[PDB]
Amino acid sequence: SSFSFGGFTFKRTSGSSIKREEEVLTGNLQTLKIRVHEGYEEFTMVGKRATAILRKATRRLVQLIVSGKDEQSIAEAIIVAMVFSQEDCMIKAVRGDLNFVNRRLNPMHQLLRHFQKDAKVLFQNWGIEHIDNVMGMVGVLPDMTPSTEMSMRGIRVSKM
Ligand SMILES: CC1([C@@H](CC(=O)O)Nc2nc(-c3c[nH]c4ncc(F)cc34)ncc2F)CCC1
Repeated sequence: SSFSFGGFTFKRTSGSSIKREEEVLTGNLQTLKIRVHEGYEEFTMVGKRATAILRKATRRLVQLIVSGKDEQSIAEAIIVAMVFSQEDCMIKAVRGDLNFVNRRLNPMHQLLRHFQKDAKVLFQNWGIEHIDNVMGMVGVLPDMTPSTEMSMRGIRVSKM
């Protein structure tokens, strides 16, 4: 049971979820109704220029291991994973002048379209964490600089 989202083919490799229609608040205090997936799941994300392993719980990204052609491809996959995770810090990153969702249309696609234009606020607001040894995997900073000390929460970059 494969599906498509933001240019990526997702395939659930483990777990399951049930859905619940829920109301969430953006950074502009706008209410959006989203279909929340409850449960722990593991996916493969296959795109034309990046691939990834995503592990998520209800509105929480546990870990994302990304591989890709370059910084832009990888960032593109990171944006989709973050939006897909349904995390509240991703929702709270929708803010400021003109940044309102036009509310039958799917709000997940609307959130994606919003962050694809500029993921600067999404990437800042996400948070950063210290990393462990794990080699062949590097941390990535909000501005896409690689680091061996720190990375955005749960985000790891693997070599192609
Ligand atoms: C078109 C999307 C989504 C719409 C929906 O919820 O039915 N479609 C699917 N999501 C998930 C699915 C499974 N687990 C999920 N966790 C979060 C999440 F946003 C979606 C899922 N599984 C299968 C889907 F077809 C919007 C993101 C892809």
